[PDB]
Amino acid sequence: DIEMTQYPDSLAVFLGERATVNCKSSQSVLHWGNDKNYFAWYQQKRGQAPKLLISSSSARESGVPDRFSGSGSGTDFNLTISSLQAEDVAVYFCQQYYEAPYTFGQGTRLEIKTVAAPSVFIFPPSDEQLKSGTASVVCLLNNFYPREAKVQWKVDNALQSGNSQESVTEQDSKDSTYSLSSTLTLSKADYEKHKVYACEVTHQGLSSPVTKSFNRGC
Amino acid sequence: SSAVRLRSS
Amino acid sequence: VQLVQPGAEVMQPGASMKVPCETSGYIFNDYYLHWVRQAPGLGLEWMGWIAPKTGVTKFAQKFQGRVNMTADSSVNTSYLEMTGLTFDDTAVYFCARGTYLPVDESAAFDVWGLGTDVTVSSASTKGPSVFPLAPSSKSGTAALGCLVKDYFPEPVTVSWNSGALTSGVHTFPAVLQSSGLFSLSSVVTVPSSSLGTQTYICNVNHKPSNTKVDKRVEPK
Ligand SMILES: *[C@@H]1O[C@H](CO)[C@@H](O)[C@H](O)[C@H]1NC(C)=O
Ligand SMILES: *[C@@H]1O[C@H](CO)[C@@H](O)[C@H](O)[C@H]1NC(C)=O
Ligand SMILES: *[C@@H]1O[C@H](CO)[C@@H](O)[C@H](O)[C@H]1NC(C)=O
Repeated sequence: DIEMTQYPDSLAVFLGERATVNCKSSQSVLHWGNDKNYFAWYQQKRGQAPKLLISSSSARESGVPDRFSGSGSGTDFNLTISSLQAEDVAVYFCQQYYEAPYTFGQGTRLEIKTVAAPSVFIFPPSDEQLKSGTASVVCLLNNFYPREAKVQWKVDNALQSGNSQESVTEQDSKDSTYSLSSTLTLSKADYEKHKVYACEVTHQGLSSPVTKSFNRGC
Repeated sequence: SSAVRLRSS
Repeated sequence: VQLVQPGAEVMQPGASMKVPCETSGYIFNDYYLHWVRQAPGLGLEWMGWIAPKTGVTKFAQKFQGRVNMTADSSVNTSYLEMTGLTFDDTAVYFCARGTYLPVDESAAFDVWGLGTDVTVSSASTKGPSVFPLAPSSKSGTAALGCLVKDYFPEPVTVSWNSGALTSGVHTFPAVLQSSGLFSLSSVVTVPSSSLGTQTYICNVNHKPSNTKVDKRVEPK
């Protein structure tokens, strides 16, 4: 199989600036017969199908704006955006269609902006939910950049592990931040054996980690 | 030998 | 010129699936179709192609002996069949158009289906419980929201105040719990000053169970 690898995994660029994605193939996709590279680039936005941008290494599809261009031959290709626009935030994929199996790599492109600290909130389980035997504790990290954050749960100052799950918004269209929701799930019986419920946050925007917490009983 | 890469080859 | 696919299919572990791709706006027989799948938050994986005119196929080695690709030109549709489904087959299945057969030069995939979201699960259809995330007795701006728990399948939609409140709204992607049911949160940031004043309702819609819930979120 022809293995495709993209560099980097994740690219942050300021609006109006140049962005370049690299792809390497483990074998040449240049055909001696016509001197053509059987190499494509695709754009995929969150929740949509891939869109073909570039085929034959460098031929733009109809309607792809000319800020997009492709370069390389054989095993080494770049996709370049001369000037990043907001509509260009997406995941970009390479593909070889030189021989089956017709393999892809993977590359995430976001707007770069200044570092922003998360606003942190903690939510105890509702009375409604406790009546049904489960306790969800939610921690919210609102409007931070960059995307990397660490949430740590603690219950009477004991570090929790394996009993939480989190998810992260797409980049906000108005301020280019991310938000994050973490849920800690316990049995009501387990919830009711502890006092202190704490959400601890570590982020590049914070000078030290931020903790939010409540005592069971409100 | 083909001038082009052929899907069914 | 397009490829039409159904939005979603839910199958059981160990069962078979059949995902269609109906062609529009061109001659069904004249192009190769490809299947490419994408597990939640991951890459694109090429599965195989079919030349619908002749039914000749080629599959990636890892799918050999559990997939088939077939074509019925009478409905302009081509089908992906796969057996022995597992959790690892949960993914979106896209069909895409490649090579023009009369010339047969290998080509990139210019036209894609929207994809069929296939969930492998033995869970039953279930509407969500909606719990309040009450604004805390501190704060500037306050956070509040809705916890939408224990539904199956995806998706649910959330709106605040019947669509009048959109500024400072964050509806998170859902997470699959070990129960096999989904959970998500929707939060908004609001002026602290408005907490005793302004009503906040999250409007939840889970189409699969025909569940609508309006939940008022007040200070506790
Ligand atoms: C692609 O981009 C890098 C800069 O990231 C450059 O130095 C490299 O030589 C370029 N290669 C091709 C294949 O166009
Ligand atoms: C199949 O496709 C062609 C042209 O796109 C058309 O003439 C034919 O009716 C289509 N539909 C059916 C139901 O065969
Ligand atoms: C795939 O379907 C075609 C048409 O029904 C059939 O002739 C073929 O043998 C099928 N199964 C496999 C694995 O090829």
